[PDB]
Amino acid sequence: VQLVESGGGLVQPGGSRKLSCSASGFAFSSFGMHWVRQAPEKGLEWVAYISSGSGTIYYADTVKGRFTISRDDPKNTLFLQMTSLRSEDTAMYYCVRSIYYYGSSPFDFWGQGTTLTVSDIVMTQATSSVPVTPGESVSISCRSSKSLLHSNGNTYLYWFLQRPGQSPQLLIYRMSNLASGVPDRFSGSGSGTAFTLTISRLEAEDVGVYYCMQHLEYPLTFGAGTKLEL
Amino acid sequence: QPDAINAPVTCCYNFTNRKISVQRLASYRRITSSKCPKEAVIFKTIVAKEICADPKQKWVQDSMDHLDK
Amino acid sequence: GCTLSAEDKAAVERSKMIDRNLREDGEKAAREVKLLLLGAGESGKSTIVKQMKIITTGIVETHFTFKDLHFKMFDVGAQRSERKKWIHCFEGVTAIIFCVALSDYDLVLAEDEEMNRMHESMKLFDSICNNKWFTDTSIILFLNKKDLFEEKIKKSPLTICYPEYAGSNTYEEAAAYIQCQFEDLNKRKDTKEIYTHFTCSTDTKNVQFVFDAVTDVIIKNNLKDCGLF
Amino acid sequence: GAPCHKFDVKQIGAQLLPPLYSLVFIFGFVGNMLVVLILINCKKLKCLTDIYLLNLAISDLLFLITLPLWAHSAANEWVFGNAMCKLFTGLYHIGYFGGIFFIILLTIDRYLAIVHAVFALKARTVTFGVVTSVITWLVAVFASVPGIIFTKCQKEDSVYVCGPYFPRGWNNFHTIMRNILGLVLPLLIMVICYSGILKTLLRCRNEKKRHRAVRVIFTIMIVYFLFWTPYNIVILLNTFQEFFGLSNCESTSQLDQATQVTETLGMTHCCINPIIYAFVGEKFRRYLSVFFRKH
Amino acid sequence: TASIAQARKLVEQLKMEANIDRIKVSKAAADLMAYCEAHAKEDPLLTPVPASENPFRE
Amino acid sequence: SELDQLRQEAEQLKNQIRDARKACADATLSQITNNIDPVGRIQMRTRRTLRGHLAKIYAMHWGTDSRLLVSASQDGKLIIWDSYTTNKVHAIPLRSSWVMTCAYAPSGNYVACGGLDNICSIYNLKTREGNVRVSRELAGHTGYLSCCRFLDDNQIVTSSGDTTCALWDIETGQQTTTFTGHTGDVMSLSLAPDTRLFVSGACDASAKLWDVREGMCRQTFTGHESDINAICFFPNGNAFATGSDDATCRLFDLRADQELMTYSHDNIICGITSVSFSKSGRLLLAGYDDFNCNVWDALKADRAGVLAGHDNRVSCLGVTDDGMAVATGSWDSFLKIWN
Repeated sequence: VQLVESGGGLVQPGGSRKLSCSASGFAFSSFGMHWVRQAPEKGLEWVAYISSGSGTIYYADTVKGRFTISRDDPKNTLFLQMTSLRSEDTAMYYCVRSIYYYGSSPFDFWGQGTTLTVSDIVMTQATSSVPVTPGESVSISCRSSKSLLHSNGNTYLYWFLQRPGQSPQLLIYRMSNLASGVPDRFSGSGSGTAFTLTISRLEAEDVGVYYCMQHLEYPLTFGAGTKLEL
Repeated sequence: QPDAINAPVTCCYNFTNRKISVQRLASYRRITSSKCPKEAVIFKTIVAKEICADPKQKWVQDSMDHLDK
Repeated sequence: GCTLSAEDKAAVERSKMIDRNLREDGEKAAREVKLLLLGAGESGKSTIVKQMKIITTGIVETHFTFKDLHFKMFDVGAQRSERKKWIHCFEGVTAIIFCVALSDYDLVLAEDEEMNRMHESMKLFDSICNNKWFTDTSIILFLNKKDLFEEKIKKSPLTICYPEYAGSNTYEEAAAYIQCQFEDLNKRKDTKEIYTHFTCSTDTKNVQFVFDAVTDVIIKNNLKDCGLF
Repeated sequence: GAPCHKFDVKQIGAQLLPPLYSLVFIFGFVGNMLVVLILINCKKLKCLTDIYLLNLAISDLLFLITLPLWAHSAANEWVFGNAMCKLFTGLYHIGYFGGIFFIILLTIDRYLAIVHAVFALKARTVTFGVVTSVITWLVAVFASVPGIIFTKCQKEDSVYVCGPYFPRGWNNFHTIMRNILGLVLPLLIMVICYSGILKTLLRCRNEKKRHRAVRVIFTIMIVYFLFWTPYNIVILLNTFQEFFGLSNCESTSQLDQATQVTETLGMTHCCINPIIYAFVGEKFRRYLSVFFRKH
Repeated sequence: TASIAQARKLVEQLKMEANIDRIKVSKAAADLMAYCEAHAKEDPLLTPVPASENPFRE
Repeated sequence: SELDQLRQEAEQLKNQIRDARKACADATLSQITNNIDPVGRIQMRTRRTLRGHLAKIYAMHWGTDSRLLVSASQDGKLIIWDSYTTNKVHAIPLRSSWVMTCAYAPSGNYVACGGLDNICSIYNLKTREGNVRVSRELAGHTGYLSCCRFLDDNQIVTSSGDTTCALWDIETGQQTTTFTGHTGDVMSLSLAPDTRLFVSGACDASAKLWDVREGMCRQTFTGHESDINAICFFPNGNAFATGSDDATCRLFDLRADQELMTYSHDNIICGITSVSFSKSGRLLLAGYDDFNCNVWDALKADRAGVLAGHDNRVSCLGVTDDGMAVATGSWDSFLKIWN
């Protein structure tokens, strides 16, 4: 499983730049795809979504009318065409894989992202810095602006880990499930508006910025992020 | 539509008729039905006899003018 | 779609993609012509399988094309466990190609010496033809090894296989009598047409005969669908 | 003293036309409604013939719906609706042309299936049938438009009539177009297709089924000729009325009564179409038996 | 030869099957009656379920 | 001449077994359960209809969460359904279209299928790639595979028409235990709740109880005029039901080695394809060949109800593990969910 984003670089404002992502090692035609942008110090922001059959396309409110997403299935590539670029667009650009059916786990794999430099449900995530000695369990709280408990009993909450120097890794999906390849130390719970990520037996690998994501309705929104120092 | 319902009540196959005096003309019923081969003037006389008239003739035009006014 | 969440609507979209793939695969599968290959073990069906192919145990599938028509031949010879508990799977097949050899009458059956091989092939043909599942399915009969039949018929008369037979020792008369007996075995003469062919060295002729019989079966099926009959 | 056509013909027509229309409406409505219900219950999508038979039944129902209305209109009393007149006329013509065009499509479909079976397997698709049906309904509506445009409601001699008011040229053209669309073209398609169909049927070994098929094909052609051809001949004669046969006062009344009887005959052919197409077929009979056993 | 050994294995199998501690039919009948009566409350196909509890709805 | 004396010894042993069964026959089940009030008229209702198969559907299996369905047809595809939403979750193309059985893993990670190809193919559903992949093809049977069941993720019980039954290990790919002793083609398998026993139904009208760990036949049952098509265990594991082409179901006792009860009707003359029980065990559900399913009172033999609405031969009956619904598949290419 591999995603290689190309392009990037220094673009004068008002210019047009094209991002190409190459997908390898999986069946690209079956997965939906997302673009996520991270500023140098700010949190993750959602940009765009294209379906597996290219039937439905969604954009964030800020990027409407400027960004065009394209899906080339026989070459296994994603193209994002950018016009009318501005200072806020300067960011790191991640391609995100997703799969949608009963029992699936979307947002499972994340790309490496490119650096482009130009010359709604609100998720509350308060405690930015947590000074706890390793070997002790830590709680991380994520308050939502509205109830995420749908009529079918599923609550649409996602917990991500971005350790320094790497892509955001999925940890918890829908708060009752553990992602594949993740140890059982991580766990989570919630009441529908207040949410708790519980991490037991802190190791050196668990240093990073945890993120909280709402998937109930579009546009997809992120939390500010809690930083863990060990 | 059915042609059976569309059967014209009155038609003009031919005219051997001559000119009719202005006083002899009791009534006028123009017929321009599509199912008849010619448009026609039904001069209804005072004796309740309908006389077919050709609308292109000059005296028929003058009679239509006089009856109209 | 208002009550449904985003993941529910994406699941519905995935289901619609699966439905379109199923419909396209069914439309591709419906055009292909399925032929069930039957006969005895010593019938020499491998020879015609070699012929059709040009133009571990289980079902042996043979795919080929002829005049832009795709044929799938299913060989069930490998499994001798049962015939009653799976032949209903083959209910929807265009035709049954049933192969027997004409040199079998001199050779007695290996399992039981008393029983002749051609009579076993006749009981096989009677069971398959009079089966309740195949009341509308046509049979293409192949009579293999005609040259060996000529070499055997000159040395030995047909009286060995048929006790009540009085006829000339001519090759054509003997072959016609065998064909007549196989046709007389049929009990459905108004719903099932039996096509008989004598296997030739030329590959093209046998395939052309199969193509003509399949064309007749498809024309009869279309006539039944239209409602003329 | 010009009046030749009179109310005596109207008296006979008023007395005998509504019950005849009512009988045609009853039998046609029962047969067509039954065919539509069976087709809806059955897998219409699987067979192209089912799709065209359903479209033919829908065209027949659209034709038949207005029969009580025209039966009331026979009395010479007309409801005060101009748009109602332009809607009933449109339904009548759309049903008529839908019946003729879908009969032609069924004939072409049978020819394509029987004569070129291998090509029919690849060629016949549900999408092709839906596209051909939509284009056929569009052609039927477009053909019915000139009748609708000149259709009007007018009162003559204190009697309301829903009638056409074609110009001189359009009235002559409409009869010729009606004859070409309804007589010359369908019979030509039937003879050309059925000759090949019979030639292919000759190859079939089974004697009884072959003879039954030959009798059905000849029955379809003779029924279409006997029902539609006198109506078209009388329409052409009445429309021309000068070149073929003099406009005699006695003869034109007989032509009007013949027009009424042949109108009834051509409308009766619409009623007899579901039997000839659906009921003769063994497959439809099996569907009918399954429907009665299930319900 | 081989069929003699096969019949010997069949006789040995019947000898193994004969020495089993079978019980009275009335005890097993009472046991099946007790199991059917005890779990009647947990059977949605026998006891009807309200629409608020039934996940299959129109 | 030793064969005749050994056959006479076998006849003496069979006479001993018949005398023991006669001695244990103190009372009849129908005589005991007359005090029980009847279940009345059980009127079930179609709630969901699953559409998308084109050819005849031959098998279906429920998952352990009572929401997912594997369905097998002659189209050469397995379809994994969501029962609560009617959505299709997976469509798996098959290498051979002649598939007669399918099973779903209790964990939910694997789906197996097989048929006339004499190969049992096991499919991994949970992958780090968006395609269901063939995990392992098992081979070694000569006859057609009739039923496949999973003891757990790594072990498969597979029965076929070569009269045998094989326990398989996925990782090695080699059959560990071979169960022999049937004299006819084996049609159905029922697996015990504790996964220590299984009962095999075969064409020779004998249903055999097998111990999976030991590998030896421990019990044999008879009393059917015709072939045994389908077999189902009772929930406690001390009885089972057997369906046949004689239009009769039979409830057999595992502990007393005796035919407890016979379910039969005069008008019903057609064969039986599937047999299933309710969660409590009071309703026995059997799918016949006159195009409908009958719900029988298990302890009184009365016909509790009739489920109908298929246009062709009913082939398969699943009952959910929580007992909420019954899924019926047939040769009209439809799956119907009943409540």
